Amino acid sequence: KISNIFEDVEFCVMSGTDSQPKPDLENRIAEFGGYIVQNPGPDTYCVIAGSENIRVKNIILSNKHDVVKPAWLLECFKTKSFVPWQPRFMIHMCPSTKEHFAREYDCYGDSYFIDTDLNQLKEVFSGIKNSNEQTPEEMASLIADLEYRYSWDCSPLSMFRRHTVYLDSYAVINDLSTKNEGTRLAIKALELRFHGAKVVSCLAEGVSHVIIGEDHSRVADFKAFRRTFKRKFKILKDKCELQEEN
Amino acid sequence: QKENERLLRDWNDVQGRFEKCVSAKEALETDLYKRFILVLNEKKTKIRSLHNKLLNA
Amino acid sequence: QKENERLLRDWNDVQGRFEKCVSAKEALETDLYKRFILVLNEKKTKIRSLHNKLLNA
Repeated sequence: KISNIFEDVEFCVMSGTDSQPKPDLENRIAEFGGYIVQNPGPDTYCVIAGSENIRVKNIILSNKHDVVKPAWLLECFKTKSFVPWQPRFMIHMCPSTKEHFAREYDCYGDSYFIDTDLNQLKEVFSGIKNSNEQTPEEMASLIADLEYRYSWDCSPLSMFRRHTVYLDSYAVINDLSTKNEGTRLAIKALELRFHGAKVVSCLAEGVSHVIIGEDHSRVADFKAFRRTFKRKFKILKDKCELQEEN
Repeated sequence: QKENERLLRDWNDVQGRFEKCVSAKEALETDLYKRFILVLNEKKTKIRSLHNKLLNA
Repeated sequence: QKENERLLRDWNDVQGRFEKCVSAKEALETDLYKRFILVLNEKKTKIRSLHNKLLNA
């Protein structure tokens, strides 16, 4: 009607009780000139879904339709526009819609007509579950390597993470024996958390530079490591601290 | 003695405070890195593949 | 006093580290966001590269 877009595309207005009631939605749809039904049909291209219950389970098992959240309909109402289909107001979907989303990226939503922005990326990252499931060391090293391939070492703090830099944390390579409640080994152990430098607790063979931590008493230990290794250990005097490289 | 006892607890509290907030930082940071690389690795995968079906035409 | 001097330096190091790590997370989250949208765009450019050249044969 006034929308001129609500024509065609049978709408299954039966689940819109999230916070708004049922009738107002279909009254506004009819004002906009939209189709009304409360059951799946051959012309029913989309089915709205508010609260989630056994009918959603049926449409999941009987995959005749999809799940459409009322936010898209509210956006269409307030803007007088046909908002496209993106994976934020989908829960259940048809397989044909699954390869429709395969056009986007795979199923996450990568519109080739509308570029990615802060909102899309931030909210899909918030929505998508955790990927931190395996050992942090190997995954962080892979992140480091792909960063070095693309020169992505741009963290505001650069002392421990993935920035092709390594910081020693032990006086001798042991079970924190030389710490003995009074050296700076515990602080160095606690320092590997949120900075930027390739995550290696000890014995980094991929970095030729040796940096000296806050423990300046390891200079004899550093020289012993230099004698026992093939890496050149040099004493100090991009980290905004006494730890630096010349 | 009393002042060192409190700041030893304060050091342990801030160690707990530093660890608890930061543990959610890398876990989210390494989530974004891993959620993205699968998109990165596979987007260019069809890019180099579909480019091969170009030169046939 | 040596333990306290360590602990005072311990507390100050973590207190200085706690402040900068919480602040850097807000930047790093946006930093993660910047490097991914450009990649999605740069992949989209080579998606846009293939669409117009498969238009013709």
